[PDB]
Amino acid sequence: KKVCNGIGIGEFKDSLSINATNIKHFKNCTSISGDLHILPVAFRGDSFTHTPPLDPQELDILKTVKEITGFLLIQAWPENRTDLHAFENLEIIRGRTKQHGQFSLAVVSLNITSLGLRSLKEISDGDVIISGNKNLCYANTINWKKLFGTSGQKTKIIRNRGENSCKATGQVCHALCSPEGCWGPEPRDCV
Amino acid sequence: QVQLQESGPGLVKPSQTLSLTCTVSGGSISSGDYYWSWIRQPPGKGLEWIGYIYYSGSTDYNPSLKSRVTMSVDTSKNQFSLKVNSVTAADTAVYYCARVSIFGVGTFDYWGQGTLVTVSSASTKGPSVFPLAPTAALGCLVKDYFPEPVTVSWNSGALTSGVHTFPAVLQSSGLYSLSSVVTVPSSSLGTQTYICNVNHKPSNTKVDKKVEP
Amino acid sequence: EIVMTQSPATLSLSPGERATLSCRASQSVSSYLAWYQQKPGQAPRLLIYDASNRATGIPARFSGSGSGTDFTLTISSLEPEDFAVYYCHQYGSTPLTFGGGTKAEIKRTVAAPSVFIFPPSDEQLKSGTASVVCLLNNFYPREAKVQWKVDNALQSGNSQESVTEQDSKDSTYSLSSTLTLSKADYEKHKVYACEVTHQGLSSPVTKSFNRGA
Ligand SMILES: *[C@@H]1O[C@H](CO)[C@@H](O[C@@H]2O[C@H](CO)[C@@H](O[C@@H]3O[C@H](CO)[C@@H](O)[C@H](O)[C@@H]3O)[C@H](O)[C@H]2NC(C)=O)[C@H](O)[C@H]1NC(C)=O
Ligand SMILES: *[C@@H]1O[C@H](CO)[C@@H](O[C@@H]2O[C@H](CO)[C@@H](O)[C@H](O)[C@H]2NC(C)=O)[C@H](O)[C@H]1NC(C)=O
Ligand SMILES: *[C@@H]1O[C@H](CO)[C@@H](O)[C@H](O)[C@H]1NC(C)=O
Ligand SMILES: *[C@@H]1O[C@H](CO)[C@@H](O)[C@H](O)[C@H]1NC(C)=O
Repeated sequence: KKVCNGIGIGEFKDSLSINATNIKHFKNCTSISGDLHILPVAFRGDSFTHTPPLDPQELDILKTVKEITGFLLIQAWPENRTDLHAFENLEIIRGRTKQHGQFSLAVVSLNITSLGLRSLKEISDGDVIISGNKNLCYANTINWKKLFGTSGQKTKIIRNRGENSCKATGQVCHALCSPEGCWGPEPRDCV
Repeated sequence: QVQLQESGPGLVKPSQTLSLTCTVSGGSISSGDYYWSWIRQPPGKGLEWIGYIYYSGSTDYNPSLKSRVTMSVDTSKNQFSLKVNSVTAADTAVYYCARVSIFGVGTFDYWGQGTLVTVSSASTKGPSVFPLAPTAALGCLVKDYFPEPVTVSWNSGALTSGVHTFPAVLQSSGLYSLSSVVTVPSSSLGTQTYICNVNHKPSNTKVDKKVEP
Repeated sequence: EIVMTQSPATLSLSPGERATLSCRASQSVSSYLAWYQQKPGQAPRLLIYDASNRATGIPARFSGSGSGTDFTLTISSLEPEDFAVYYCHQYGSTPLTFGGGTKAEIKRTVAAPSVFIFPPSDEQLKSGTASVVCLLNNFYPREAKVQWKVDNALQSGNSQESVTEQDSKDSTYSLSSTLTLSKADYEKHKVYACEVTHQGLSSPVTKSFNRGA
């Protein structure tokens, strides 16, 4: 087990986002004491801060993360990729800090088809928001009230791929899946 | 404060491309909190959503426009733009740009003034003013003109009472026609004069037409 | 796409009354629905979001309810300003869609139209075209029927109507129908008639004239 600071805290105090310079420090990090931001500057680079663009392969470094005490904000993501592979092993989001003081998990306008958060089993506080992912299926299948642990939590799934359009293609929970829902089309992606 | 304003040519020819740009104030278009969208409203009809653009370059477009739409951003000037190619009459509409707060209300909260774009191949032409001769009613007919902007007053703008200027109609020739009528006492027909003042700026016309039996 | 249906498309109401606007959805939009207000010439203004939460600066008389496929916008007491078009909007699924619109018009007493007919001016007959205008002045309700008859022959496809907006003073409508013919076809026939039908009239009114008289 290893605890590491999040974006905006400690050595990342003025870091706007996980980027090519600071992603190395998250190696073997199983718990993040703070927030995680993934923004377009990450993959575009930033001249003023002398930050090179991020290699989408290095996002595998976060696979070891199993806990985040703050919130998770993903407003940018490589399009060649179909899901959030890096957060495969993320198990808990406590949301002691929250985006705008409300949201503990935000996915905004990604090319992903599935969330791919297999291990996520609790969201202690804060509201979930999944917005603008025009290819994202399987979202409404899961019962998010089972993950919530605080009263007042609500999910806001809007402007995403219509549930009917997802059904036509065949991108629905697998046969073996139970009513609990599914994170992806594969059985290993099932709750 | 947040303010959106549209700008771009109001007259496009069929099969050509329609270009509009929205200038934002009181905030930076480069932010993860805001979508930037275009909506249009054909005259006398409902609202149609075109698409939105996000600071990460992501976009979403309405399938109803069959891939004829693209949007871009220019964070330098704090603007985002709309291009629609292969336009026909069915693209005539008032185009609005609107913002959305992804983490607030979640829907269009701030709109622009809107701008009218007309898809027509017609060439600018000056209006012909005919008399509608006769409580009695009289008027003058403003026929065969383009583009739409036209005004009509009565006796240098001193009647007003009992005046009706109708919304112009699009004739099959591509030119607009319009009627303006007034109701007056029948006794004053033999004394008072009535002149309708038609003004068409695009063709720079100043007509002063007198109506009488 | 998720189609949003608003019924009825027009509500005749008096100041102080309670208005109830309905909105149906072809598929469930959960609670992700907003209501907008649009006055002529201006852009839509946000009233309600999440089906039930009023936006900042919206009087309390506006309120929303519903979930899934059936929603309702309720106005406790219409004020003079609240006479405009109201759109429901869903932001839960892309593509984003709006309702057809529900207009709120001012209700008033029935008022029969004052019918007039204007023959073509000799000036216009020199250019090879004849326009016959029929004016229905200051009436209510808007539903009016206008038939053109040339020598008892009912006309089709050669006329265009234009209606004004509900008057600010007496809240009445006006309508002008223009029959368009060529100088040749206008000189083939004698009697040109305009037959108006409106609930405020006992029997249909018919104004006419004989060519060259
Ligand atoms: C990408 O990540 C790197 C590493 O986390 C960020 O670099 C850090 O940037 C901040 C802000 O520029 C630096 O702090 C500042 O230092 C200057 C110079 O001493 C000082 O004048 C400021 O008041 C502030 O303290 C920080 O030293 C720097 N760290 C490293 C290791 O380079 C970078 O900002 C991130 N970029 C983006 C776009 O997220
Ligand atoms: C956005 O996501 C879609 C869905 O995965 C991607 O479209 C697929 O692209 C692959 C390319 O290897 C094709 O084999 C698939 O047939 C495509 N699927 C569909 C439904 O079109 C798309 O490539 C993504 N965007 C980008 C820029 O990569
Ligand atoms: C991470 O784990 C490797 C072994 O897999 C180890 O050598 C290294 O010191 C650990 N820490 C970092 C920061 O890589
Ligand atoms: C991801 O996309 C980039 C395109 O810039 C490409 O270099 C890389 O090979 C892609 N990875 C895949 C397809 O696994």
